[PDB]
Amino acid sequence: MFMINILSLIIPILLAVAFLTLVERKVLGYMQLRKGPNVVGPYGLLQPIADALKLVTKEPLRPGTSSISMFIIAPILGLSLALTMWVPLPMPYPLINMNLGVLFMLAMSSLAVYSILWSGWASNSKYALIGALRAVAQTISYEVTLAIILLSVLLMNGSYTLSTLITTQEHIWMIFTSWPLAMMWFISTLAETNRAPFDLTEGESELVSGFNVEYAAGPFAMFFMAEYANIIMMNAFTAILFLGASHDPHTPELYTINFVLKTLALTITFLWIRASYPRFRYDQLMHLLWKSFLPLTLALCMWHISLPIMTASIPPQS
Amino acid sequence: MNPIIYTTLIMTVMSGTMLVMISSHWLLIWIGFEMNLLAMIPVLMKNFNPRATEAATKYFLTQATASMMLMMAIIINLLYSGQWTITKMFNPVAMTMMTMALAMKLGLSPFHFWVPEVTQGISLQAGLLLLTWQKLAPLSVLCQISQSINPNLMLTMAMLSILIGGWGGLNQTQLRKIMAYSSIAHMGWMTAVLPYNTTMTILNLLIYITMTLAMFMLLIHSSATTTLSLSHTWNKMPVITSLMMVTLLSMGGLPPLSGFMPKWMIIQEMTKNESIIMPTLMAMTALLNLYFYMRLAYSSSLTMFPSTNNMKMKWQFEHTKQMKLLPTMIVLSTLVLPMTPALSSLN
Amino acid sequence: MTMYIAFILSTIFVIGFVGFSSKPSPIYGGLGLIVSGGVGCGIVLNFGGSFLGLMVFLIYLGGMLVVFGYTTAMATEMYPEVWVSNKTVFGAFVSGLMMEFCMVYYALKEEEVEIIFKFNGLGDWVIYDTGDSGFFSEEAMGIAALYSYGTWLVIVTGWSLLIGVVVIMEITRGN
Amino acid sequence: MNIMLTLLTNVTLASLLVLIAFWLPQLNAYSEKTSPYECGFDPMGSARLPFSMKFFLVAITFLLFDLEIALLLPLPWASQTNNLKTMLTMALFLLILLAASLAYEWTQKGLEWAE
Amino acid sequence: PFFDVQKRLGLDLDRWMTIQSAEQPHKIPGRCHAFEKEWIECAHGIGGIRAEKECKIEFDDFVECLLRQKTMKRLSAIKRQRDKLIKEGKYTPPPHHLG
Amino acid sequence: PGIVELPTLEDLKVQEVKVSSSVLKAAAHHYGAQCDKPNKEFMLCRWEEKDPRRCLEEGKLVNQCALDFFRQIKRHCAEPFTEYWTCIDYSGLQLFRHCRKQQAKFDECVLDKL
Amino acid sequence: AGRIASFLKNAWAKEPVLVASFAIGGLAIILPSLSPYTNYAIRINRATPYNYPVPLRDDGNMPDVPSHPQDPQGPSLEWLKNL
Amino acid sequence: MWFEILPGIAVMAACLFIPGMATAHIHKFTNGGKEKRVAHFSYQWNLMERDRCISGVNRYHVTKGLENID
Amino acid sequence: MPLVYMNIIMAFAIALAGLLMYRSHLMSSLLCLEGMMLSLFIMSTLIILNTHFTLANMMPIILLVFAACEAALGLSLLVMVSNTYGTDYVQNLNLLQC
Ligand SMILES: COC1=C(OC)C(=O)C(C/C=C(\C)CC/C=C(\C)CC/C=C(/C)CC/C=C(/C)CC/C=C(\C)CC/C=C(\C)CC/C=C(\C)CC/C=C(\C)CC/C=C(\C)CCC=C(C)C)=C(C)C1=O
Repeated sequence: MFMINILSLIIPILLAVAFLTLVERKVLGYMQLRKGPNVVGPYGLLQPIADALKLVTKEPLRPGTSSISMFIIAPILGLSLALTMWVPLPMPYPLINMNLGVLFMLAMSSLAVYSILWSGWASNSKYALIGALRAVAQTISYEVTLAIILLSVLLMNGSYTLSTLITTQEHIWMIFTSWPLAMMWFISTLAETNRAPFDLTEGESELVSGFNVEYAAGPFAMFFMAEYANIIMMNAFTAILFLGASHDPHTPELYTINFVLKTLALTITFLWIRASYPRFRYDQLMHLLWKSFLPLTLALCMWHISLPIMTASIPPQS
Repeated sequence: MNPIIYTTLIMTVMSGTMLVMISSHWLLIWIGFEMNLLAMIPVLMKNFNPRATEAATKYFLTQATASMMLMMAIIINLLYSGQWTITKMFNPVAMTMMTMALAMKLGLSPFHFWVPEVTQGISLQAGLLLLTWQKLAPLSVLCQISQSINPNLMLTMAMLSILIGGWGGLNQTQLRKIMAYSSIAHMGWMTAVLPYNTTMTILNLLIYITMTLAMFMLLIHSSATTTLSLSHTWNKMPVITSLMMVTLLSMGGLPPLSGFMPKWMIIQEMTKNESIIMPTLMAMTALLNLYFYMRLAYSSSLTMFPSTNNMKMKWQFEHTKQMKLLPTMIVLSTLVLPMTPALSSLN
Repeated sequence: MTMYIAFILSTIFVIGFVGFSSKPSPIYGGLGLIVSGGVGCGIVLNFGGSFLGLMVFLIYLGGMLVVFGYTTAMATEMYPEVWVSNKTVFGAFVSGLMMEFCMVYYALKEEEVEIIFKFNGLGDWVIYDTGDSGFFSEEAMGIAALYSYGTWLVIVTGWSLLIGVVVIMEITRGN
Repeated sequence: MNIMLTLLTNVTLASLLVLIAFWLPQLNAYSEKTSPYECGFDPMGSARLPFSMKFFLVAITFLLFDLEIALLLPLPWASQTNNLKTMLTMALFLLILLAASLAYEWTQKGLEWAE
Repeated sequence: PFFDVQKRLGLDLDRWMTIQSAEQPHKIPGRCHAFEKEWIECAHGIGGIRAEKECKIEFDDFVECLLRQKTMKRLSAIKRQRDKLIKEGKYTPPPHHLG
Repeated sequence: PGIVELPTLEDLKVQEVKVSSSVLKAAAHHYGAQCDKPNKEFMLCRWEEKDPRRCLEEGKLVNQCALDFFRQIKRHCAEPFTEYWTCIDYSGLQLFRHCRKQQAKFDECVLDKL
Repeated sequence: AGRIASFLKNAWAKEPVLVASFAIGGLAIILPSLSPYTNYAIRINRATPYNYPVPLRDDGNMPDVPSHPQDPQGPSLEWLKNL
Repeated sequence: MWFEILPGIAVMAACLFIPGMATAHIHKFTNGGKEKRVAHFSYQWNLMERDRCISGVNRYHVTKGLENID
Repeated sequence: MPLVYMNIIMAFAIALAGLLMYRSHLMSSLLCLEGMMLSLFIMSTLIILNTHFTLANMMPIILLVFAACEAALGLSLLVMVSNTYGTDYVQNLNLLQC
């Protein structure tokens, strides 16, 4: 009973991103007064399947100047990294009870960017190399704030174990004690996953592509499903870390229902901001983090090292 | 480079070397080397000439390789001993790995083809700081670990340094290049006596520091970098080059100038250890060092060289820079032989 | 088969180590380092060093990212090399694979290798020690004491890294 | 065991999707369908020549700053000590130099992106 | 130390990590705590020259505990001889070492 | 360079107490107070002698005193204890925080009956 | 006052983030010395028994060391319950 | 209208609900009802190993109460 | 001294050999430089974890702190040599032969 457990995670995950593409357009359309897909099946409940099946039957082709090996492995890197990252998430009981679950997700999420430029570099295209070089410095600069924000919040945890967030915010939501860090955490998640106040990684307006430059039916599907899966989690990680929920040890279903609802609400907000703001220019999104987010990031860090000491509220290590 | 950053950059170098000479933990010694390397690379390329970039580069790969080998030799010593203290190395391979690991920092054996052109490319100011200060740290480590040193390897390290340093200097015109080979020659002299009496290499270090200092800031005052450019200084500054004779003679060890004190005192110590053939050898091959010293002496003011008519208004102007301890450094670099027994202060 | 993953993981570490040490194109060198770096994190994790394992994972990944981020910036070749490409890199590569595969063969067939030091093949599971750790992981408390027992190391490390930002700008500024 | 089985399943699942990606859709290709995309007209010849960006200075400071976050990572277990005064002073000390490095990097052009 | 400022200035900078039997956090002893404790207590103030000849077995026990060079060699011979003896068929492992 | 005097197998044949970890975790505080004397003596032998081969008998006394503690609990408060340790065992982390009510039954039972 | 107030107001207008960050950064250092619960944090960390309280041999003349865990003499941390 | 959006959420919410329910139930099923014991530290693992040895059937979750001793 | 020690020690040798055989690239040279750092970090981690040298578990961390510090220095030096000479092959900087 572990292969069943793993396949009880992989299939629901890929189906979650599957219909997230439907709740994207059907939400995007309604926010821009459109109606979204409602033709393929009732209320569009079959449109992504029609999209997916086409994207595994229309002619794929490697670029003539491609690097075959790196061109093929990049979708492998994107998809496997996205799936493997959901592993330590503590939905009532986590699938894999890592002692350092937080550090694990930081490490692999820092790896999901090797896919974007290995794809860009191997594609041997001018828009590919531009988009690849845009994205790398975009993510790592946004990664410095990602690491410190996680540390400052988790100083009240006493450990990096994801299961302990359930116990930590048992009575009080964590956001009520770290809301200033919550704002930059949400923005950074918008930036690591490349949603659209900082979707410059794709850069469709100015770079036409960059998530998947010449990538076709299969590899394009991966680089999409590898980033829409990150959309659902980076809000599941936000939900688990900031907005805790009651967890009865005898009936975990209530926690799973509550946990799913918070991810759904957060994911809608990811789609909500996506159609309410313009595109950050490159220097602006770098200036926002290196010149406005980081100074507040370090300052609130020093606050959260001192805060438990001044209030004698050092959390238990175990 | 702004003046304030330059000072803190220097202080980091002195702190890095100081960390090496006070720490008892191997990791801290490695850290002191790492800080020394890190704060020095910007110093070399202070003026940003094209030459300095690869001059600083050749510094970096050589010393980083030396630092990494030093770290590895430390690790094996920890593996076989479980100790970080600088007492001795309990694995012969660990020691036989550090000698070259420290040697490339010192630049003694064929781990020396970095010293000449790193001196050449960089300015004269950092050249002085490179050839004098950067040797206290690696030598200090060698002095502490002097107990468990393979004498066969360490002696060969120095013997190779004296031969190459003397031989290489005979075919150099750029004053910085001849200084580097001459410094390499003195490298072997200090390191040859290392296994026997560590007090002696400290004495030779102190004398060599004064020699290299006094020689260099004389070159700074002369504002010369090649033999021909130095030649004209007789027309403008006769006393500087006349003083340069005595320092050149002292640097060659020609007594009763102070430069003999190391060469003399060292030879006395090793003959106490029944080493006779080798002491005779560096006595012989110190002469090729003396050769290009005299050629420098011949070309500077022992024979006045053709001048340049653009020197009139040069004589109309005096130096504004203010080298200090230069009058002092010449005194220690020329006449301290009557105070030879003062080496016991180091002991 | 699950006898002891230490050798298998360290073997991929060496084969990945062979790769970028053969001087490929710099971008392909990053891949060769990353596989070794990732599996190296696996080796330390298997030995109980959970924090240090993921520690080298996160830092290096960011470290090598800016490495080959730089190579495509100003160190790229107009016709990049590959694992096969030139015979020199081909020769340097295949030399590494045949070398390591010779030592492991020399390692696993007598179990009394005496190159430089002594190396006897009996299983890295053996050197483990019997004993509990209470309610704390030993490695985590060891690196936690840096702020209590290692105040001297914090000062020298902090000052050096601060100087590290000074040199980087000062070197790269120019003119 | 558990962690490696999960790692294996993900890469097999990803690789299988590639295999059905490049084999299930059959190919009718030529030399013009493999041409690099340049928004229509012919490329002038690029995508591998040195494309020098400007944030190299801040790209490399990220590497320096990423080492700061490595140094201050063990803080959750550092608070469980008996000498918090020393721990607090040192913990803020690393943050101060991290702030100081950023501030000095800021003042001397630094974060500004070269033109 | 070359110039021992720690001894003169009377403070500690790195004389807390240089050995395994020092005050570790929360009194977590090292593997070879006793072996090195005897070795250091053996050669304390005796000098390096006398230490390398007198406190020799204490170092050998400590260095062995660090690597288990001989002990693992002993185990290697036990398994190899057991393997050939079992393979030939002289004797078979007793039921306690099967389950 | 000598011999190793491993004790007789017979000496390592004392009664082996058989209760699951949750049972011991439930007894915990009450066990610690009412069984400290043999416990402290045995570990002092462990710390002083630094050799379990010289302290087997003190280990035996712990087992015998552990049995008497558990023999008394069955005779008097077997049911509430069985209710309590079952409630601890369900939790994956065995926290006393979730079974206060069953604890309240247990301690009052041994207070007014043992 | 005039020089300082003009500077603070001007910075509060152009660069609100920097004057903000310098505030919490400033408070993060100076209150922990002033606040009186810092000693409690030391006591809580000290009172946590990770290791065994190894018994010490009773040769008599140790009145303060208890002979049983329930004995009144010894370090009592009832303050934790009240706190 | 906006309520037509909800079917997009519902088929995702149920899909995201499965991993939480499946993992919770599989652990209970594979450990005899009780939650899977977590061992974040060696001491927790030591209890688990002693449970495996004591149970006889080599099952850590199979627990023996007072009735094992007598 | 089991075979894992052989693997990473022999690994560091090829890092030493790889560095000392500059073929045509400074960037690939720096790769081998940071390569050495893996084996040293990994071996050091194995040592102080096996020996339970808990207070010395900080040593691999401090290695990494001074590790990337050199790595930054190498690329920063590589910035100008490639900037003002075009490429990074270590053959075009022989102007200091005289
Ligand atoms: C600028 O900004 C931008 C964005 O955003 C910021 C964007 O978003 C976008 C994106 C654009 C839009 C949203 C606009 C509209 C476009 C779309 C909606 C495109 C749609 C794209 C798709 C890819 C469609 C997705 C839809 C669906 C329905 C996907 C459905 C999924 C599947 C069919 C697959 C599901 C998974 C399955 C079936 C897995 C099956 C697995 C198994 C059977 C088990 C496998 C494993 C094992 C057997 C393991 C055991 C095996 C072992 C051990 C083998 C061992 C072997 C050995 C050798 C040892 C753009 C362009 C953009 O410009």
